[PDB]
Amino acid sequence: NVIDPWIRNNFVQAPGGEFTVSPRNAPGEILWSAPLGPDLNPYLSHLARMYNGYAGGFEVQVILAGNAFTAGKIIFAAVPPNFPTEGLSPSQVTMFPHIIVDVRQLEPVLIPLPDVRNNFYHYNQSNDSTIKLIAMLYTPLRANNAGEDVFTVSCRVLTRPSPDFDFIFLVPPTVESRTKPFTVPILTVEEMTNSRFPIPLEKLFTGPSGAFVVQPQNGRCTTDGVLLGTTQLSPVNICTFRGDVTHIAGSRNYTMNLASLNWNNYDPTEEIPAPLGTPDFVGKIQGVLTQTTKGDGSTRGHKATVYTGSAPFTPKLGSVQFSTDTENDFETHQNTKFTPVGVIQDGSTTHRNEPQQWVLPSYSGRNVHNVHLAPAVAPTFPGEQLLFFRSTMPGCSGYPNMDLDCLLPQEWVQHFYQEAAPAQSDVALLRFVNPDTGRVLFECKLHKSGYVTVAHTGQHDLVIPPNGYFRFDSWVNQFYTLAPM
Amino acid sequence: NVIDPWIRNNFVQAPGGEFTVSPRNAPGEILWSAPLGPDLNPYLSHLARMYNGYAGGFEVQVILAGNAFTAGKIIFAAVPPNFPTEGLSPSQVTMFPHIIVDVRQLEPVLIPLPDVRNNFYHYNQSNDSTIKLIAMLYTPLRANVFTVSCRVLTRPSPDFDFIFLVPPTVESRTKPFTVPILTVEEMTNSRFPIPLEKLFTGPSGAFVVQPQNGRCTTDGVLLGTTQLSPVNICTFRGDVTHIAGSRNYTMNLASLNWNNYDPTEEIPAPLGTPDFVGKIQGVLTQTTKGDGSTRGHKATVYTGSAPFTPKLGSVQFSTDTENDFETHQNTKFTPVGVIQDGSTTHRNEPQQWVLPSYSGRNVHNVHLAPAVAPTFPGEQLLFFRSTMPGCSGYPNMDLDCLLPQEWVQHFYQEAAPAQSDVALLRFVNPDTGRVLFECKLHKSGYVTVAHTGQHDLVIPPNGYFRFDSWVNQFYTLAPM
Amino acid sequence: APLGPDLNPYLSHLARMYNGYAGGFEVQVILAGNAFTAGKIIFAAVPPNFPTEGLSPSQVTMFPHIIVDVRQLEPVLIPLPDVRNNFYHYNQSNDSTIKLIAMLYTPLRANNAGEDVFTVSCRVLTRPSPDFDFIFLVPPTVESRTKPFTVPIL
Amino acid sequence: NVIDPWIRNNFVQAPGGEFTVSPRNAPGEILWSAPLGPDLNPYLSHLARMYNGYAGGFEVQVILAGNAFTAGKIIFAAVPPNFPTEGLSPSQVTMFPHIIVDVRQLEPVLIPLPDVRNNFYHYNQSNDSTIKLIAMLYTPLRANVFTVSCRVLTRPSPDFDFIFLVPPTVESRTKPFTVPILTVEEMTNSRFPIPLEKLFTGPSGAFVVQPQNGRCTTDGVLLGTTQLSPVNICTFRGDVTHIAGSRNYTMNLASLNWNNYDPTEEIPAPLGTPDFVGKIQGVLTQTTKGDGSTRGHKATVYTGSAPFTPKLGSVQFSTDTENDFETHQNTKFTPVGVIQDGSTTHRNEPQQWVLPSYSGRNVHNVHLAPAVAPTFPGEQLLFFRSTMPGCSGYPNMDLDCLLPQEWVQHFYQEAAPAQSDVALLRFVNPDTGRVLFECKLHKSGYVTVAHTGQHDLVIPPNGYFRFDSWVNQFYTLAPM
Amino acid sequence: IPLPDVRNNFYHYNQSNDSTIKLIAMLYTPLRANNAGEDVFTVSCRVLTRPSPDFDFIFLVPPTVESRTKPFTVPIL
Repeated sequence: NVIDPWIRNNFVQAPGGEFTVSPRNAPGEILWSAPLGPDLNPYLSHLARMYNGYAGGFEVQVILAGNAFTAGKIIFAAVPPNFPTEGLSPSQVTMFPHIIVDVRQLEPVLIPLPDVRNNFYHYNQSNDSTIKLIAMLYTPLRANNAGEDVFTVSCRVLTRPSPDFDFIFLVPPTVESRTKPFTVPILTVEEMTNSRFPIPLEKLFTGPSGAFVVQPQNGRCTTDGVLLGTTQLSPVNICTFRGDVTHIAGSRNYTMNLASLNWNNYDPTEEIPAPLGTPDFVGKIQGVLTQTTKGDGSTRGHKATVYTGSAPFTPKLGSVQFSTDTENDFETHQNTKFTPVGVIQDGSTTHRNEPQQWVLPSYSGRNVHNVHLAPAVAPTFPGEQLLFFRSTMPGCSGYPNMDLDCLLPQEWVQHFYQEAAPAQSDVALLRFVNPDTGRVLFECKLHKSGYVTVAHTGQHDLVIPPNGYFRFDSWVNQFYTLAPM
Repeated sequence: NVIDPWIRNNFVQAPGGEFTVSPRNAPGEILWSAPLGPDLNPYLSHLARMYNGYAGGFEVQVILAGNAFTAGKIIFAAVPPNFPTEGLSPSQVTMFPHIIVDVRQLEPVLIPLPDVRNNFYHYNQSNDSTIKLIAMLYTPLRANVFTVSCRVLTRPSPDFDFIFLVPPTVESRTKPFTVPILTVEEMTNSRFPIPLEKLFTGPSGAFVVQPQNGRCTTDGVLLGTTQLSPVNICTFRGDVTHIAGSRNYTMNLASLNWNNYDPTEEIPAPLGTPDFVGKIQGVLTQTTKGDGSTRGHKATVYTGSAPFTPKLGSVQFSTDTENDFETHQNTKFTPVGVIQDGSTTHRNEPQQWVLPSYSGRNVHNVHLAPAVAPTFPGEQLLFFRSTMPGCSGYPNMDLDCLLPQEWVQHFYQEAAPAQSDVALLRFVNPDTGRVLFECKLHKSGYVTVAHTGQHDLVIPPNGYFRFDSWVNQFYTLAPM
Repeated sequence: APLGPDLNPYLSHLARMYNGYAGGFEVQVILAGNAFTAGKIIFAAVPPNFPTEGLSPSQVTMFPHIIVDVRQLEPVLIPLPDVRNNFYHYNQSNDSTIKLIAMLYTPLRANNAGEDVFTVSCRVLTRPSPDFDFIFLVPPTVESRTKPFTVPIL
Repeated sequence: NVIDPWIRNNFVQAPGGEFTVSPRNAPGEILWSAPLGPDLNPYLSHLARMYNGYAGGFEVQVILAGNAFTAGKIIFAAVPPNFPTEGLSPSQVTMFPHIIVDVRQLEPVLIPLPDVRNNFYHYNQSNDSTIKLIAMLYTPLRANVFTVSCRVLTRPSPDFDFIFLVPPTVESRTKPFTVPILTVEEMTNSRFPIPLEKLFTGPSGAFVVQPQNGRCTTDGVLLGTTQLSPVNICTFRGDVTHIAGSRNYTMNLASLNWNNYDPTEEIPAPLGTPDFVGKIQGVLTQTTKGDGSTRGHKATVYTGSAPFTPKLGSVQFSTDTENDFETHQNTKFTPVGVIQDGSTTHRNEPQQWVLPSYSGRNVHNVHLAPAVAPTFPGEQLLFFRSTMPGCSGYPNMDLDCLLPQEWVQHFYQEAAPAQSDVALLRFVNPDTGRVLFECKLHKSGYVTVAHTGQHDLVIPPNGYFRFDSWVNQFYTLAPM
Repeated sequence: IPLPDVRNNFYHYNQSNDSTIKLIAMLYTPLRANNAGEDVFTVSCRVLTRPSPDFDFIFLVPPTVESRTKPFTVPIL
């Protein structure tokens, strides 16, 4: 009545019906499901969305492709939809309407699919609907040949409208624009950099969330790209210092009005805990302080030391002390720049003590507490353990606390800023598929709040294949339990 | 062969059916354009997405709404498609097929629309119609506030049908070349881990421009000494050897992961080495492999030195100490700022346009990514101006790189093969929403602009870059 | 392949002496394959200006088409529905109707101990349709031939 | 499409068709409830087992039997399904669709039962009907012993039929989690072969609870140092080595079958070793490998000693003799009773919450089954209180284990994967037929109870445990 | 305004929450009323409904219109 005959007298590839079989497969187990309905044909989908009324049945053709060596007989059938199908014996699937196909059948065959004749105008959108489709292997598939994983049989499904098909009601259609697919970068963790210090990461870590009070301020942003914490985007701006030193006339120290990445003067009047790229934990770190003369550009370099637990360290106010190996070389009010590389253990007897990563620094000095805190993290679904990024800073003089566990990868932040994706539910599902094996080694549990955890117990330096990408899949709920590794 | 009869017999409203007709409008001027065709009846438009061509006509209708207090006349007509309608009197409009209307009418009114059944297949991807509908203020309608409104109603002809069954358009799309939305102040140098401060243009004849850090394909194959992590550029990891009395350290190189480096690969160097001759005060850094006692002391590297041989596997570092860094430890050179400890020359180093000694001065750097120049003449290249730090002396700190380091990783995630040679990328400042400059980004992986001389490109640091399409290799920019 | 009267040598030589032209065709096809290699193949039709670059094999369902298994020993025939917008084509125009598409549906796991083995040959056959004709008569052309631009092979 | 006509035309008796109507019954009270549907006509009920849904109605009939000496009135009616019928006057009953009957009637009487043909599929697994039939004592029927009886007769509607063909329900059932019907006085400790004497609750913060004997999956994979045979816990089998003058014996360990133990496996220890630091007087026992002359002498083991290294393969035993047990014989430590030969501390040992030295004090116990605690808060764990013997001294003999050793083997024979996390297990004393306490058994393999403080759970020793179903992870017990 | 059209033909409780699609009064264009007056002609919006022609009742109960329990009043301190 209303459809052109090239649809009503043909077949069409499934939108998603794609499944293989294997000698590693076993009889009785499920293979492939589908809810039957008008959603199974792309042509009927697009020529259905513009309509509302709905009636009729379908027909399903099927086709395989198999060699002559592998022997197997296969089975599809129909089922009422609420029926629990978990560990059904293959022999009892006799009683449903069904057909058997041999695997070496070279020619396409068609499912019967008897109509219930309780049509009475379905509401054209309801997932609570009629028959589901079942894919199942009847026979053990002895499949004996000298090849390896060999003759993995492909399978396709075709649909067709029934002759008693129709639509009933007319309506202007919808526009339906589309969102972001929640892509993540596919690097190795050892390739991505630390987000609380400008160093590449080394390995993935997990451990109990009750062990430390975990709230840093570098590496804090939304899951859709609005600037939070003391976090900025350029990773070299983390923990560096730039500004105009004024000579304390006696010591190796200077008072420096802080400058930006591009030497813009620091504003103390923003809704921030600290300047962008401030060291967000107490430590002693020996990098190097440099200064470019504003007249000619005489590059000087002297190894410095910063003290994030010191009282003259005042980033929000606009002066931080630096103790270089030289006393007053860095001239008056020039472009003076500290770049850190590694932490030393000097001036302190304690060994493996600094930096102290789970305390907060003196941003406005020891006078005013750090304002505008991007909050701390703890697992809402209990028992699980937070995901750290353990690495090792360089150590020159002494034995410092080189264990650096950051919370975020820095490249992920710019990735998500270009994403700017609104979530579909709370907690995401990311897999470590090693593409050498094409298989998962571990999973995670990534909240929309901006932190991630796993249901694995104890401390674990996660040793991964360095060729490994990461595979986001889907959206989990707040109640899913991961499996331990 | 058949569509819905309810679609065919009755009319429907159109997305152009709206009018704000005031006396404050100027008389004799165009106030609505729309290409006629399938793109006007909406339920028909979605139903006609899937079908790829036309045979038939349409009938349109007009419905008006005003008061009995004003008096205006209004025209509708049809044109040739490519006909310029801009310089055009409202007088001469009526020579086209047309119908005038008053301001005070009740019934709907159709238009003739004279037909030649082309019986050809007006392809839906193309942008060409029979006509463009028009309206023009014929009598200027003064009265004594009020504004008049009019709408457009429509259906197809009875002798209209379709052609073919086609799958939905754009089901699969080639990576659409998502340019990052960043600014060059946010992006970093590809020859050193430093954020880019300015953007520079100039001649390629002034230098020999062939670096090796910042070289990759547009679809993601590892080229040059360019690698992924920005901090691995110009840092070193290996195993130093103690010189007996001097401040030097020859270092048997290793990987990022301190793996045993293989000199027998098809590579120019270890991935991350500097691609220029230079003297730089950095900090060599070492920790004990037993407990983890960190130590870092000011070191100087010389990439124009003969013991600097990364492709062979040794590299010289002149430190402030002489024997602090033990042999075969986690010894790691961290650069700090380029010095000018050579004579009194101003801005002599780093020699960014000469090549360093990867295999030493005996065997040249192998497997080299080639040089570039504006092959399309009349244009100048796009350099990314930097200025490296320094503690003592004034060396030539102006570092001009060619790519953003994050763009390499981003386009690796793209891994996109191109659709022509030259792309259309536009620096849009979203504060303005206006293009300061466009460019000619080539599918080899470099970019050129038709601007004259030396210019540090002063741009708003909130501005992003907006890629548009794929241009042929025969377009010249207008100069700024 | 661009479909047309150019696909048959007999129809080519018995067409060049004519000018008027109408009708459709039919296409038979035949393969030749052993029993070890498993694969299912697909031909279809397309409107000619359509860009066919990276099409998913599954969406080729929607065109008129047929599936053939690779171990099919017997010849089969393409449907090829006529557009019924004939109206006397000008008998020379390359801007013309349906192109032909060759595509593999299945991954062809093809596992055997031979090397590059059972490389399947394929042939295409044509046939005039029953509603075929010519319309106009003309003295033919001589059409002598040029050099094939051979080079030495040293 | 068709059923038996003899089923359709005539009536049938129902399993609810019985009544004991006395004047001794209270007037205005409910005396029969039954959900209406397919579950009432018996031959129809079995025939309707296989079919999965309904479309139609029923007709019911009533048949009464009493004397002409009493005078009573009786009501039947229909309700909403979820409607509470408890607080309900017999007066207001009649507002529902209903029919009253006398006490003195002969003919059968049908009920209206007003219908809305739902044309939906009332799933047979679900528990929901249209109504619940009811009866109520309307007039209290005094006379001058006698009791009145009434029965229910039934058939379906003529416009009733079925839907679908389905296989018999519950053909295949997942292991139904058969809890053993034992008592904890009958079950034994999982950390020592001793029968459990009491059941204990308390905080997990008082200790660190992570043993290794008594750890397995709920579906039967070998975990911890837990093994199968209960007597192999805390006994030893290997090859002793003579210390020259002391009472000690370092024993190169073997299996249960004296097989060569492999220290290179993915195991914490040999399966059956103690998982606590302790000093215990036992009896090392040896026989000759030539004739079979048995000898057994009192020995003392120290699982907090450094030569106790089962994962390495040596273990120290301090015997009453010095050289009686020959090297590389069938030498076997049989524990007898834990002593307190350490200072004067009261209840110091066995240190049941610390871990012993499997690989010595150099390498920790590997492949460890983790610790537990009530992750669902507000609850306390379930400890199995024991008291080990002793010959000299008073050590801390209170042994709290977490599983029954026979339950591990029984659930290995189950090998059952779970259906939710938390199960519903109830200690029913069949002397009472009443639950003293329930619990929250988690599919990891441990159990918790919402009870406060320290309590030795005084229970009848004839009581068994009754598993019910699978609860979600969000239920809190009421306290005892 | 038309809404989603569904039905559950057994019933819907009607003595419960039984919550369904709530109401949206949403401002599209800020409706400036360019004139000499300030906030003049306050634009009223009424709702004046009637049931759909398929709508109907099936079951009837005694009214019991009286009251709920304690409505969980709170101090306003």
